[PDB]
Amino acid sequence: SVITVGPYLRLHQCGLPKKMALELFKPFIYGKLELRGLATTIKAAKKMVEREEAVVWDILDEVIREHPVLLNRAPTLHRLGIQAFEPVLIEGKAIQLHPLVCAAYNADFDGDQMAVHVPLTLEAQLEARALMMSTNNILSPANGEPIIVPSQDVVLGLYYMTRDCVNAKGEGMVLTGPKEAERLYRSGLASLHARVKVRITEYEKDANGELVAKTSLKDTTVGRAILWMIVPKGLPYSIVNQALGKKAISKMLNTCYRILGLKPTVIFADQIMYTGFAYAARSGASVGIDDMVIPEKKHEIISEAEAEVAEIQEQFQSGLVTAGERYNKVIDIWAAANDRVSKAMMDNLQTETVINRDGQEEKQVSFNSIYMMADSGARGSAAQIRQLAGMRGLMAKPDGSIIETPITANFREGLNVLQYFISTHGARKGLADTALKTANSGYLTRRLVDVAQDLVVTEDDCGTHEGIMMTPVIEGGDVKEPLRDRVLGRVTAEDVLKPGTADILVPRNTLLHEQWCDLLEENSVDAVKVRSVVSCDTDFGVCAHCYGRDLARGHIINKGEAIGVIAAQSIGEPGTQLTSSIQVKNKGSIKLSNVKSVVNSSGKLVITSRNTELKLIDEFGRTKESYKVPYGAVLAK
Amino acid sequence: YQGETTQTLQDYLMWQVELTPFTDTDRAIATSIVDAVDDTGYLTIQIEDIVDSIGDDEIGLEEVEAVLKRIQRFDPVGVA
Amino acid sequence: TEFLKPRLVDIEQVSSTHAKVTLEPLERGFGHTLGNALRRILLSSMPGCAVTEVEIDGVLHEYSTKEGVQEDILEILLNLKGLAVRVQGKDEVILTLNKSGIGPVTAADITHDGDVEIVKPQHVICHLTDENASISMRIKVQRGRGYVPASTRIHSEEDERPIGRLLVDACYSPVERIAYNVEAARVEQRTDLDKLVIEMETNGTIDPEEAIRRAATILAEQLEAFVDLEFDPILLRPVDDLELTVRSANCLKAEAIHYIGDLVQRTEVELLKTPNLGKKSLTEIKDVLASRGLSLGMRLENWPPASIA
Amino acid sequence: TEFLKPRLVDIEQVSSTHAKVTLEPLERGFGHTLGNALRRILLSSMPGCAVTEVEIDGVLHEYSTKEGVQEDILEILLNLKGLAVRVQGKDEVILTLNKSGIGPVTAADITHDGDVEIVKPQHVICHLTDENASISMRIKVQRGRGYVPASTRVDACYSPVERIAYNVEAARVEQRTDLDKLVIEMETNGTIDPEEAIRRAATILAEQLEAFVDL
Amino acid sequence: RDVHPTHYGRVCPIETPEGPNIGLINSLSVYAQTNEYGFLETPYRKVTDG
Amino acid sequence: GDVISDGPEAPHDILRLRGVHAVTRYIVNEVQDVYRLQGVKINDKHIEVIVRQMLRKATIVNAGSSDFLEGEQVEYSRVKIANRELEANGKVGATYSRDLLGITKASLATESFISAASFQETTRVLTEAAVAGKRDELRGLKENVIVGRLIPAGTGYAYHQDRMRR
Amino acid sequence: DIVLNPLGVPSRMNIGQILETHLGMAAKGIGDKINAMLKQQQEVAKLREFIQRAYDLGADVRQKVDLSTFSDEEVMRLAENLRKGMPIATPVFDGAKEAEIKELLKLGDLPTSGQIRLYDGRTGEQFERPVTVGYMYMLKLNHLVDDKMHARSTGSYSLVTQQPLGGKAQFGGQRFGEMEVWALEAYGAAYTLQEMLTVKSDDVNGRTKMYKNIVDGNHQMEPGMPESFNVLLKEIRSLGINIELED
Amino acid sequence: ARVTVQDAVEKIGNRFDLVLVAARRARQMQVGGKDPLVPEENDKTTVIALREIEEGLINNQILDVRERQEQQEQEAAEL
Amino acid sequence: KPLVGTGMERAVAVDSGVTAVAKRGGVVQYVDASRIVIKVNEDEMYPGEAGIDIYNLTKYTRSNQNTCINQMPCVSLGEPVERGDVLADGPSTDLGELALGQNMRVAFMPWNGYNFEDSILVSERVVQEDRFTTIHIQELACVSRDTKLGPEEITADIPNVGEAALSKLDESGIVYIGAEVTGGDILVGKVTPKGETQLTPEEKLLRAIFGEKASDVKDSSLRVPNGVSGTVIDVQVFTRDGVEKDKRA
Ligand SMILES: [Mg+2]
Ligand SMILES: [Zn+2]
Repeated sequence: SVITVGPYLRLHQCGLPKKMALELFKPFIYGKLELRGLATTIKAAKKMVEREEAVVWDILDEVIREHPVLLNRAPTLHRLGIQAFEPVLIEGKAIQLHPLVCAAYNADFDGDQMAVHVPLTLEAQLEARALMMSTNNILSPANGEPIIVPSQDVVLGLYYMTRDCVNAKGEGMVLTGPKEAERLYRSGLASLHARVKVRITEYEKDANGELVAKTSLKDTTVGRAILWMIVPKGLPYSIVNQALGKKAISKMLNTCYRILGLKPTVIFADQIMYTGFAYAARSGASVGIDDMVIPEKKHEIISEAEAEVAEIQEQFQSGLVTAGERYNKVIDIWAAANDRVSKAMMDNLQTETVINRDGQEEKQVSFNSIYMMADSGARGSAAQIRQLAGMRGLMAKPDGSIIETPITANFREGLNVLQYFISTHGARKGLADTALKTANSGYLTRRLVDVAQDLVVTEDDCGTHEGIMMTPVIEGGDVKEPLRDRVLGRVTAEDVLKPGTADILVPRNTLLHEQWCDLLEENSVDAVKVRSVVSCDTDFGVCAHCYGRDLARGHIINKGEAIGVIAAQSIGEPGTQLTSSIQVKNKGSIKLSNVKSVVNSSGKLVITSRNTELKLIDEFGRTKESYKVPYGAVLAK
Repeated sequence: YQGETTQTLQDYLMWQVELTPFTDTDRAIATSIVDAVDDTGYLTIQIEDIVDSIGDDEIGLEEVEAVLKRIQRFDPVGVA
Repeated sequence: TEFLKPRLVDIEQVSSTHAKVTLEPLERGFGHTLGNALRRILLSSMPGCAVTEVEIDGVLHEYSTKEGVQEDILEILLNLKGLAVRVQGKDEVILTLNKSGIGPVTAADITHDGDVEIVKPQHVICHLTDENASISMRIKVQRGRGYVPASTRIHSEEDERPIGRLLVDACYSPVERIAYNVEAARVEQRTDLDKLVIEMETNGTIDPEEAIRRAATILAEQLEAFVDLEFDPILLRPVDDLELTVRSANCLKAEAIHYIGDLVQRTEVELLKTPNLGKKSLTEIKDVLASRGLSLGMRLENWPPASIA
Repeated sequence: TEFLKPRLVDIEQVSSTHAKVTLEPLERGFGHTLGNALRRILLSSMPGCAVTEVEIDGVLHEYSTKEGVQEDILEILLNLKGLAVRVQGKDEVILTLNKSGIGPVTAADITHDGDVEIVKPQHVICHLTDENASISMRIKVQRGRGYVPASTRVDACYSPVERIAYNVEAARVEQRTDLDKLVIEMETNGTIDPEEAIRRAATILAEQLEAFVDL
Repeated sequence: RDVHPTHYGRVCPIETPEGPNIGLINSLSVYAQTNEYGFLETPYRKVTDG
Repeated sequence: GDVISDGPEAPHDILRLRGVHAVTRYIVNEVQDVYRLQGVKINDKHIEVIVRQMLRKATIVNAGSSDFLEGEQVEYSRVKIANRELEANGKVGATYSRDLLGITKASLATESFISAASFQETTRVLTEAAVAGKRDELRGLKENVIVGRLIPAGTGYAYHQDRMRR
Repeated sequence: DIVLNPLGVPSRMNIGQILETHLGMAAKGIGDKINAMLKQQQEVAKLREFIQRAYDLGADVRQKVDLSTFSDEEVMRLAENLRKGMPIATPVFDGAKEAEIKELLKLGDLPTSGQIRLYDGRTGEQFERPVTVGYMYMLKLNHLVDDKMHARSTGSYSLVTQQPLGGKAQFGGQRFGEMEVWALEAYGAAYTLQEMLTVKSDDVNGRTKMYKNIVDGNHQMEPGMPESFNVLLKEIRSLGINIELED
Repeated sequence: ARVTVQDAVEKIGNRFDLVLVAARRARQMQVGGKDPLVPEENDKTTVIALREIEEGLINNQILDVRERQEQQEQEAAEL
Repeated sequence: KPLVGTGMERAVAVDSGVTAVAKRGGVVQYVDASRIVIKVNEDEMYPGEAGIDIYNLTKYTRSNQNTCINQMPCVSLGEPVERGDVLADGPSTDLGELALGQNMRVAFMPWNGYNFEDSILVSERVVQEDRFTTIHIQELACVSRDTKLGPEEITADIPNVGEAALSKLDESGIVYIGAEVTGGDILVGKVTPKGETQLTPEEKLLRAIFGEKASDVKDSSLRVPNGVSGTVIDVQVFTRDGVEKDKRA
């Protein structure tokens, strides 16, 4: 049946139709009826459930209460594509899904349908609530990051909650605690987003397995002081002071889970959903046609960039330039205009707020709606805001040859008959390609699960000393992915060393969690030999002390879990999204790694060997910026 | 590529004997009755003739009446 | 100090449909607190009456068309859903409509009954296109509260034996909207007290005073409760009722069998083990017990009676 | 025309000053109106008492340095507001703070007045530093009426209510489909428990209707 | 499946089914007309000089 | 290994001429160069298991157990040389060479003849298996999924670890 | 009438639904005034002038305004049809524009922003910031839930391979695919998949022997072997191939 | 209800053997050989077993000795 | 009609037969919810036979989508009309303008999360006013007879059912026009023979006390499909030439 919103549901429950549930559980309802003596034999029992006598709906309420069910979408990619919830009888023909797990199924509410299943045998009833439940998978098997992270309407709420205008009611005042903060907001006196200073209590468990208290006067806003009551216990107050983007709301949940355990992150995430929808409504957020402002300087930019193509065209008429360099000149001088207008509207929709407090004036980030929608990470991106205000871009022909006559207009101004027809190509080829990547993605994950499958954790510890050497990629200017992300969730193959040796910070095979990892962050160590699934000693499958930890849970992987299926699934799920002179930006100490050289006349450096890696070492000691230097260079250092 | 689907006639009556406890020994007696049920719904065998089919001396001819009535009482009422 | 009180002030009538009311003496911020409750309860709970069962002369179902009217039978039914009516002593009344000849059928053509208030005499039910045609119908009016669709009333059943009865939707809503505003009230007195001005919209079947009265009445009742703070297994009859042979009935009483309630869940071997029974008596109890429903088995819980207690 | 009267089956209180109460059944649309109305009558006007003003010993002002309590005069001006003080038939009182030493100044260290009752002996007004740390002052708590801020004339928080929330949930009465389950969650400052505060707060709403409804 | 510049004024560039067949259907134009032989016609206005 | 010309590098040359710990870094780092530039977060471990499966078949360079050139499971030979060091022959152990196969080429290696009727052409598998007189013992998942018994992966592992002796 | 999400528009990049609403607020507004002006039953002349102004609006084209025919008895019906709303034609690329929409909003009474103040009916307070309101055209497709939603406990099965039937549509039940089996393989769920492809559907005896359990209250299974595998054996056995079951 | 079963895996490892223990125990209840070691909340025999898993008074190690002791009780039935 | 259209709605609704066009014009004679009769003027009318314009509007008929197609007359009465104009309005056509649906008041705001993604929040006023409601028509047909054991008769007697089923079936055995029909009801009674079952002493007793049709015969009936409901509106019968029907036909 069709799926609708569950905003009133707890993370562990979902809605189900009454008349559908009467049929689904019918064999249970029979026995439960004749067990209470409501019906003599089976024939009278079904004769009652056919009449839908009012006594049987309560019997159903009994057998459906703690008995879990199974939902699922039409496409299934990652293992989280099927999640079991607890049934809640709802009057209607439509099924209701929880919004937090909605990001898992990739379920839009635009008319998709969901399948329900009943775990009949007792062992299945247990496996549905144990490993198939919601709370038990909060972390995608693809990456240990939260899969429950609020999507759009809710993060619009927390974003509107944490903000500060330069001036508002309750400015520069002190309150005793959060209860007086919300007590101040619900009275129509204090402003939601306003500059305040309130006293709160931020606990920290940084002692050994024991929560320690603390208190202070923290600089914050009314909205952030209200948002703190949601944060459980030992989390610090430094997490709730910020604009609260859809990103910064993630690390909050991840930290909560890896600190307080599973339950506080569950009830906590749910509470975040409730308050976020709450104040997301009370915010009165909307979008107008005037909420998208066009730069006043656009027409002049259009006339200038269109005035350069007249020069290049006249040069093509005068014989100076040629078609090869003029076709490439007009496209560049036209694209620079799109960049200019992008920066113009990004300036005029961002910091343009001109607002007065006490004395003359001050400027801040704008309260414009659509801007906040893009800034909070709720829905829409700065690319789309660019197309919706300034010139949307340039379009090509069926082959993909970019036309020298870009799209000057936008969606705010009426498009002409040419621009729509020229955009039809890009639209149609986009739809066709993105429609093809579905069959490509399934065709991929199918092969990948075909080759892996039977690979399953078999032995706990195979006792091997072999493992890969993990290092950050350090691409170009700065590292693309750091050591922490390629390390966390795994187990070392050998003890590494501090600056002083003979001291063992990591003793041979040990899981690296937030403790050992941040401990390595205390030191400068950039490399460790991790145990890898490819280096595993044991035969016929992998080992938990090799495969590492990462799963829906932050604990080390258990024995007898099939890794290949979930790995291939994790690769196949994100298949739809698929389509000079060197210097250093930051200061450091230039260090040449594994090079032979020689001094030229009268003296300077010239490279002899082939492989040359120029590594930047700043005053910290981290090996930082790497530029591969060719053969026979001239080094001024 | 399908010309086929399921149907239930006396199979419906057999749904009775599996769920309703006859224990083991009487269920076989009830299964011997449903075969004798005509399309019209009445037994072709004599009540002593099904007694011959079971080939047991523990039926007593009284026990067969005990089970024959109980399968009569499942809908359709009056059957067999 | 505890001195603040509301009381009613002038009622401004504008039209027959809608009107305005005002409340002079409200305390600090209390005009908004009690106002939204007045809008809510005034909209939701608004006792009234509307059309329920419409019978027509020759019309079997609502999807046909009666010769002599330009509106489809369904459209006439929906036109009856907007008829304003006010009764007094009857909870339901059966009206009667008769008319002939060309021209629209006004809401005045009904037969006047003991309580008939038609506040819309010119209301359009449907036009008559033919010189000789007459729609002889019976419009039914009942009293209710809230919104009661015609589909949800089929659970009561009792059927409807008439094949021509068209169940329409129950409006039961004298109020199509209510809007309030609180402005600074100058009554001197003193610095500030506040006032409420309600523009409440009515179809015309309800007086503003009675409405805005009963709403606050229901509020007060909920506040009253606020201030201070079937199971029958089918057959239990005596085991003696089943009339078991002669001697076999005593054997069950020897173990003190209470009715059939414990006799059902007794296993075939459990009865075998009872002293002085025999397999033949077991075939007898199986026969007589199995004559009526069930047989030895299944299971249940508790009992209303105790053992001779 | 008959109406649904609610039956409250549960009062579950958290610790002492906190209470979570459930209510049902309600007519459709009747949960949010009772919860909202009662919420506003509880929040914006609750009879009570709080701290209108306090004299200063070392200085005359609200901004200056102490010296025996490291917190400023504004930081201590907070803890004063969070001091729950109930009074007998006496309509006004000015208490004085008599204590000194290296140990802090609690709500027990104050003077014991006859008709004044402090519900928190454990309350902390401020923490006293070394040697004498001479600290004495006078604090006047006027009648709580609604909420009167400081800009209207020490912030006095009168209404005992520290929180007001009504979370409506689904409710079922047999064949009835949709009902409102009205759950009120409220915690006070200790002057009065949430139960009776909800009682009188509702009773004000009842008295606002005294001129209109006929029984 | 893709769109051709000749579709202008004849084959609707926008309205087409979405699914296994994209651009294999498309649609007609408001003013479009069937050509004499097999082709499509588009209405145009004759501009002689200015 | 070195730059003898520009352009990409075939994973076969990186596996043989360089090593396993090299080719794995090349594969996972390249595919992560794709997914990561798109904003996709895939932990390296998954790609490491998919790479691990591509290394199964290995061609021997030596003798003392089986023929010289046999491409065979690295586990099949590893158990034989690990069993051939102590006892047996004093040391006859044949050094192998771990080879490099594609995804569809590696998935072609399946002991199960029933699971061989699924993701590959059924006619060919039934013909070759039938004429070869092969015997499928079930074991691995797909066959046990088709045959309607517990899966030797998840909770059902507790069934197959205890049943192996029985 | 309908509350919709703001965040849908800036993502989907459909801004027409933002204009069709705004102009709607104008197009309805005029009507809301016309009705009111007819609700006061004025003389034929005042409504005549106001309707003249309504079809004039911004300078140019191409209006061809009223008063051509009789403006009393002939144009009176043009009022009754306008008291609901004011039908307006917005040609594809020839349609309205910003200052046109605002200029028509000035006519009855409306702000340029196309946004007003709203009050929550559950509270009575005010929503901070404005709210974009208007009259948008909604379309009801035929996907209706009543035709879609389905439930199957025990239906008729297939003959050749004993299996549930042809769809969500009667009488069958949802097809639990190979990808769903992969999702179950990922999780450690074993009896779940076992009952899925054995006792739930495929097995001939296991379904009934299970049904006699579910009603009894003992949740267990006697799985046996799927029947369609027993079919595959005979289908291979129809060739020159022999396939047996050993051990 | 049972929201998060984390307390269970937090005691017994492997997280799958948890299903076998709570399932076997839930069998001991649903088909009655025994009684709940923890009060019933009206929850089903599925949840009571997990409640026993959390409290640590039911696991794979205890049920063995329970079963064996009842075996020796049946050998002690001579009377 | 759409508040914001393109102006092409008239060019759509008229260009298809969903509307009611005019062969000619002049004052309408008889306007009803069923038929429309026009008096043709002289300049358009042909000399012979004179004549008037007779129009019969299709009322509540099926469609390929199981929808309802129906015509609503838009002319008041006694009114001049011009040739090439719409006399009536079919489904989804408002006075010549194409109306695919309805419009209403919309507001873009987060509501506490019932508007998430494309989910839509609708006021109770909408479902109360009965605007988005639709009318579905389904065609359930029954034909058999002609068995090697003799023909099958349609109802007129249907043994094995009591009084209630036969109550809502007409004396002919067809269902009455209009009804409350749901679940397993009997739309048309359908019988079928088996024949010359040896009577034996027993069947004479069977044929004596009940005797029914005489009911020697099975029950072939078409019944309402379970989980489906509606109201019977129109019934068609096609009787193969050479075989009469009692009344209904
Ligand atoms: Mg979608
Ligand atoms: Zn290993």
